[PDB]
Amino acid sequence: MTEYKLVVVGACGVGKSALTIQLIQNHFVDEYDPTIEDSYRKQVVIDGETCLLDILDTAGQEEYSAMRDQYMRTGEGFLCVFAINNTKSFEDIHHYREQIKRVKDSEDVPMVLVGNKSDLPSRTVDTKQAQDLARSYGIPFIETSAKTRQGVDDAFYTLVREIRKHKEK
Ligand SMILES: CCC(=O)N1CC2(CCN(c3nc(OC4CCN(CC)CC4)nc4c(F)c(-c5c(C)ccc6[nH]ncc56)c(Cl)cc34)CC2)C1
Ligand SMILES: Nc1nc2c(ncn2[C@@H]2O[C@H](COP(=O)(O)OP(=O)(O)O)[C@@H](O)[C@H]2O)c(=O)[nH]1
Ligand SMILES: [Mg+2]
Repeated sequence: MTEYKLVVVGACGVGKSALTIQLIQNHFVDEYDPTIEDSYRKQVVIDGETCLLDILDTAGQEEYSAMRDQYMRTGEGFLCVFAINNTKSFEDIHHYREQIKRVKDSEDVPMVLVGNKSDLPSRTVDTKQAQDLARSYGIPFIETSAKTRQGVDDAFYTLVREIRKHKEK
């Protein structure tokens, strides 16, 4: 069983917890405590390889943490999540990638950009915006809904494949 340390980042309210819970429990939670930051485990077979995913769902404080660095340092892949009806959460992606790059000291970190809440009408971040950003970074963009579960497996499996492509697992 190979292990993969995944870290889910993004602004409050984008659906980091809901996405993780969908993967790890197959249900949609509508009010998961915003103060709970924890690691979760899922056993999945991905391309005939039994994987144990260790998924860190971030929460809490924003100011430069020194132990944030630590878990961020050992994470092998990062889901960068924004919500398509939250323009600021998309803008914040520049900052999350900047910070991930600094800690990993690389422009080549396994990362997937996730645009969540695709089930909601009248998005404020259009697909072109998200594609242009993912293309600039050289990473996949995946649209998700934690509500309907559409794209959830895609997002997490893709990230596992990005980790494999960067390093032997
Ligand atoms: C509602 C509860 C909830 O769901 N959560 C998720 C939550 C975690 C904390 N989070 C962050 N916020 C900001 O900065 C803020 C001011 C500046 N704007 C842009 C100008 C962006 C926002 N920086 C962050 C940051 F740098 C990192 C980070 C990274 C990636 C890598 C190495 C690192 N070492 N140390 C911090 C750090 C991390 Cl992990 C989170 C935030 C806010 C959102 C709280
Ligand atoms: N319509 C819709 N709501 C969502 C989706 N994902 C999360 N939510 C809701 O958005 C709010 C924040 O979700 P949460 O997972 O707590 O976000 P976090 O703060 O990033 O962990 C909650 O009310 C969730 O039920 C989604 O895909 N669609
Ligand atoms: Mg949460």
